[PDB]
Amino acid sequence: SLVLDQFGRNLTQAARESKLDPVIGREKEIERVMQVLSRRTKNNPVLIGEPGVGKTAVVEGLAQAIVKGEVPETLKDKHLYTLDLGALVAGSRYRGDFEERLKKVLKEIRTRGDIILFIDALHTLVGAGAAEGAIDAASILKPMLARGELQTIGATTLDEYRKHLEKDAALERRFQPIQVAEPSLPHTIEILKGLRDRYEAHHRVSITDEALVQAATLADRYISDRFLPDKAIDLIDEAGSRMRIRRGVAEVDGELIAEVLATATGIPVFKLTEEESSRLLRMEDELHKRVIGQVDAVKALSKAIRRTRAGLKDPKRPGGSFIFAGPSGVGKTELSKALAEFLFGDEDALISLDMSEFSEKHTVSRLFGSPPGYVGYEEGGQLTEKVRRKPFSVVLFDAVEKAHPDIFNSLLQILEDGRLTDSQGRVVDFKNTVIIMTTNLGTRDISKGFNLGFAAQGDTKSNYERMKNKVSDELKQHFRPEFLNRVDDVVVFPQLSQADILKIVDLMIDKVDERLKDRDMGIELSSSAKELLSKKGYDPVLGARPLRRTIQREIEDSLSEKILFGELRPGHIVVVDTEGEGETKTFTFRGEE
Amino acid sequence: SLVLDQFGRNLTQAARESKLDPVIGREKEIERVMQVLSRRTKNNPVLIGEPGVGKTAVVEGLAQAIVKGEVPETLKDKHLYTLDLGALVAGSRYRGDFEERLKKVLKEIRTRGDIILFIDALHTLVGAGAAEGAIDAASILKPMLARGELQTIGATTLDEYRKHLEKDAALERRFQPIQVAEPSLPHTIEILKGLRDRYEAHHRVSITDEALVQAATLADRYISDRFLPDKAIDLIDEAGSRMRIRRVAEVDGELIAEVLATATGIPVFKLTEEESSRLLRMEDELHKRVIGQVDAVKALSKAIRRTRAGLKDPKRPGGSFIFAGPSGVGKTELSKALAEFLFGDEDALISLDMSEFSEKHTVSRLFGSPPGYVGYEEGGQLTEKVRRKPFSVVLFDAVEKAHPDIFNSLLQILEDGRLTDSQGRVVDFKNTVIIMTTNLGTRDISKGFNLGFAAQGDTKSNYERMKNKVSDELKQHFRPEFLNRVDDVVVFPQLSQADILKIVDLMIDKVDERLKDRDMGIELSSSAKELLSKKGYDPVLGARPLRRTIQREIEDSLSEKILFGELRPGHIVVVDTEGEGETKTFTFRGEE
Ligand SMILES: Nc1ncnc2c1ncn2[C@@H]1O[C@H](COP(=O)(O)OP(=O)(O)OP(=O)(O)O)[C@@H](O)[C@H]1O
Ligand SMILES: Nc1ncnc2c1ncn2[C@@H]1O[C@H](COP(=O)(O)OP(=O)(O)OP(=O)(O)O)[C@@H](O)[C@H]1O
Ligand SMILES: Nc1ncnc2c1ncn2[C@@H]1O[C@H](COP(=O)(O)OP(=O)(O)O)[C@@H](O)[C@H]1O
Ligand SMILES: Nc1ncnc2c1ncn2[C@@H]1O[C@H](COP(=O)(O)OP(=O)(O)O)[C@@H](O)[C@H]1O
Ligand SMILES: [Mg+2]
Repeated sequence: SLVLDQFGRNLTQAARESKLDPVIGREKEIERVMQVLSRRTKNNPVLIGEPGVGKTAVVEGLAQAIVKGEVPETLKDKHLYTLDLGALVAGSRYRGDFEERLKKVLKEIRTRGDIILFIDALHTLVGAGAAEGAIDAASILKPMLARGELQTIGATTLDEYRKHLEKDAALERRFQPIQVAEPSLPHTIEILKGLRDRYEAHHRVSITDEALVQAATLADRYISDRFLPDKAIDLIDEAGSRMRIRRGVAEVDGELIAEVLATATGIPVFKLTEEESSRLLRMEDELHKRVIGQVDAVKALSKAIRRTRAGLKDPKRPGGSFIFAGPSGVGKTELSKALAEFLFGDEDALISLDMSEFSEKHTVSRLFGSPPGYVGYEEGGQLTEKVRRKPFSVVLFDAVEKAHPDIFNSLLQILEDGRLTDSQGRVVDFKNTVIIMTTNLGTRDISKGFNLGFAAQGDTKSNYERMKNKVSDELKQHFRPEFLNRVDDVVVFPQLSQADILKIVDLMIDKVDERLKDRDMGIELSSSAKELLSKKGYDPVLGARPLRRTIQREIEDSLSEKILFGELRPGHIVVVDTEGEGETKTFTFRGEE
Repeated sequence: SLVLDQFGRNLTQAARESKLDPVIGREKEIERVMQVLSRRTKNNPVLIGEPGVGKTAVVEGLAQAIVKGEVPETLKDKHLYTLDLGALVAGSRYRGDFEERLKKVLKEIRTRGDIILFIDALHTLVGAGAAEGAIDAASILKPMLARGELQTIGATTLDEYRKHLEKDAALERRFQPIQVAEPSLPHTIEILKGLRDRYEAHHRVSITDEALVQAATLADRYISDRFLPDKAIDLIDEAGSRMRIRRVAEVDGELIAEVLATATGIPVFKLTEEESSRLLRMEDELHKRVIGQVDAVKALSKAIRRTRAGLKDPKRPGGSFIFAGPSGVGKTELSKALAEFLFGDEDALISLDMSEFSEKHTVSRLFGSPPGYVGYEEGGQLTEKVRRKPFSVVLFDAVEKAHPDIFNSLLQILEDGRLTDSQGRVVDFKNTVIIMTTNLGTRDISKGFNLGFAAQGDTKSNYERMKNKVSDELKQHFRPEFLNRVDDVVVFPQLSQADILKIVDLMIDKVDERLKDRDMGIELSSSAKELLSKKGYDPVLGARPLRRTIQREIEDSLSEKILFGELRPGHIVVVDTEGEGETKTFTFRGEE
């Protein structure tokens, strides 16, 4: 076994002292392993599973069973060697030397006879035909496997196995797949409890069950790039290392696990703990902080989302469905961005789609995709692709009233069944998404008093009272009552206020100041300048959106030339004062030390 | 230990003898790696970064912390050595001779039990089997690596690590990645303050703190191929060497700037009074070539001054501009003038055509070959070109004819200036000028005189209405999360009359250069220029037909006269108009 020792590791004597692992809850797969191994022919098991799943745990459990336990005939005292293809290429200046030692080791097995082999992730000795320079030593074992002289067990991943191993007929014929899936939360709890003994033996730690539960929950929630039964081990080992490095027996709690996860990635503690009810209450000010002034809108949205987050509804419909009725330049997009930022921590967690160009018939195809064999099949629909990229996001529908009704049908199954099927055949889930439909229906009379012809002065307070009823009736008459029944809430955006414009301009000015402080520049605005920018930068058919260009045209353009001229030196504060009256008012800059 | 000394080096004794550079501002990295090594599983830490950032520096910091005694138990105080692969490979004529030495070394290090090994470029030790003639000696280390009786620390880059260590699962269960990052400006300044004593002693020179900070800043902002701790130290060494080779020697800001000016060429100047002064009248310089569009160049100048004075956000590049004019009226020439003005030459505007970047897989080769792609060497072109010439202009022609997903990459271009291509290594676009030229801004205006008798005309609302049309068309045709993240959309209308005369002057100057190549010259009267302007004016076709008109009416006659022999070297041709009305013709007189 010298060649085996050079390019592999034996398992039977290692498990004879049993210094590998205590197997937890993997009896059925191991029994199936013996079942497949006992076959006269086709006795080449392969375990398909993700890297997080403990497929090697099954193999070492088999080794432990062979060492001690119930083992049927033709399987007792079978020496099991794991082979690493990354080591077999040792000293391979040219390709032939690889196969020479390959034949030497295989004749070593044939002389040995009582050998069971375990392979690595596979599809590197047989799937090497798609690479340049890699060793394609595939048919090396085919005659010996066909003659039944050698028995081996492999392991792969399901998708890659289907995309390589299902191609060649000989490989798929002489290999029996065995499915290993991700263990659930309780199973990981018993696994952690079983490994806690060895972890406390190695790391001088005292581990509590609540700490293990918190570790598993945090690993499942805040980590998704890895699979379940490894990240808990990583967290507990890192916590043990961090406590031992700090070190007249110490203990670990859930606080240490949360701190470890935060240090790995994420904000320190806080959100990693359980504060949901208090998390919702502090949300109210946060929304009223991001958008300056909605009162009823934010209140209704908050009440709806607090209601829906208290778990009562089954996971068959999305978290929330809202219809934002209001004119442009009010802040519906800003409110949606703020809600997404609070709920998921990312600004880009919003998916914005405009329905003004979805009016005709066939355009709706690009919202789903195309049938196979036609243009635009490689890329799916915008909605389906963007949703399947980010399962936790907020869907936004701009100008819904202009969209063609057919998509509403799919919207129906979005709002009732909570899932959709794309043209590629996959399934996209909308359970964790919140759907918002922005609309401007009924705001034309509110925004513009004159509609077409001879109008009187009228009033402006009745709409201020019954805007919600007006928009509800307008949506009921314009659209199908069933769809309005499916949707959950309606939120109406009233007109802006001058003081709100003052807060907006204050935010823009101090955003400028916090970055211009690098040169130690202070910016001061007079109240006259505030009102002048408010009047110039506001427009009823545009709202507060022209302000971003207005201040840039007014302040930044003059500031740039004033700085570049040299009249202003680092370490000064500029105060803005308006010179003139009415349209002749001009912003002027006064420098102070 | 003869085996260690013959084929490896000692850092603990060297740290005890104090023969290496001091370590400053790397406490977090060393704490992280030394707590990683204490893990029960995956206890073999591997450092992932780029060369010259301080991998050896943090390793020496670990060795120093070990030798000084400010370390805890659980390896307490022991020996950390490094393996020199050059000594191992040398003296091994055959593979059997090579492997028998490695196994002996590993057996000794395992038997002593108080030795921790360090290697550099770990990718070679584990991934040499994909190429012929390279020894992949991982089998020497793999068994006892998996057995947990051998501990090693590795240094590797992110490309090699991603392509070698993430692929194999077996080692991925044993190596823990730790990221090491390039230090900030204060940390680099502290490193230079640490190394100044040694470099002054060796070079017999003196260096000022102002020189240190200026060198760090210029290395940060004017060099992209290298890294801050890797480039500033080398540039300081080169400046000291120049000062010593010139002849107490002292170096100032002028020397520490001129050394880079000589090294990288293209003597771009620092923030100077002349540089700011020329920007206040640069519109006139841009009008020396571009004629007939003052509002567009004024907007461009406003944007450039805003982003140059230090008023625009640092998150954006030097500028993002969308040109959506018709054909043959602007663009291209404007970009050339801007490049010549800004980056002191015409070699800028590396330029790309988007129309051939239409298929999805084409988008692949513009930004790096994916793993498994046949011919992996076929990486990105834009990334490499920008990397090699960071101070150039990027100009994409016909952005309409392009695959949509390429426009995704542009989001990382403007939002961050960072592309971090997989095998393209560092892709930093820093402060560059990005110009997207498209032909979707073409409407019917000159023909448009409205249905009706009418009697009126306005030339003011043109820019605002064209801006509205172009903005609406772009918003309808394309997503807004990229349209909002752009500096400006510079749109200009068709060239107007009374601008043709300057264009005629420029083209006549070019023709005059062509004649002067053969020792000749050309000059025209105002009547000839106005006749050419009248004959070659096309409202919608732009200034292109003017060149054809000159070609038909001017140098065809010149060519036939030269061939006939009437015109000879050392002559000047005078062009006049003869006749009246539409019957005016050109007359050529050759004089000495
Ligand atoms: N109430 C508000 N709170 C914060 N910002 C606002 C508000 N109203 C307008 N803005 C500003 O206006 C710009 C975007 O316009 P806004 O958020 O009003 O659009 P919207 O009304 O949601 O859009 P739509 O035109 O689709 O109705 C941003 O600069 C944003 O800061
Ligand atoms: N305003 C101008 N000033 C100077 N030259 C001009 C001007 N307008 C057009 N030209 C000349 O017209 C020719 C074509 O100009 P240019 O290459 O800039 O056009 P373009 O609009 O970018 O091209 P395309 O036809 O691909 O849209 C050049 O010879 C250029 O010098
Ligand atoms: N049923 C189980 N009982 C005990 N430990 C387990 C079990 N399943 C997984 N593990 C542990 O999870 C860890 C990671 O699984 P591993 O076998 O490395 O997966 P893979 O083989 O895909 O890399 C192993 O070290 C193992 O100890
Ligand atoms: N953070 C740092 N602390 C101490 N020295 C540093 C640091 N960063 C860079 N250096 C110095 O830069 C020089 C080159 O760095 P180098 O060791 O080649 O980096 P790497 O190990 O990443 O290749 C070294 O001599 C080192 O002294
Ligand atoms: Mg052009």
